[PDB]
Amino acid sequence: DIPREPRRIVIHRGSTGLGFNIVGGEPGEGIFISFILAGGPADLSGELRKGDQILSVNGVDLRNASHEQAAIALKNAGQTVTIIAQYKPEEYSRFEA
Repeated sequence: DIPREPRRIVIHRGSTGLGFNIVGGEPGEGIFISFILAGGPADLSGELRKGDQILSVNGVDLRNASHEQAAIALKNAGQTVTIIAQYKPEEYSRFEA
């Protein structure tokens, strides 16, 4: 199974951006991966999972980021991005209808 400790992942921005969607809310609710595009930069890696919490991007802490703050940071992270992710499906589940 997938590790539950934080994991360092590197994504190369492409035509589809980073190739995943995030869900979140107000600061403190957390930033979670809600969708990964097949064949996109985040699938290619085989490392990221729906339900991963994004703890940081290129050293920018996103633990208490709002959805809007995380979206900005991800878009301004550049062409190559270091994501530190931690698999948290139980916390992610509350966002998924």
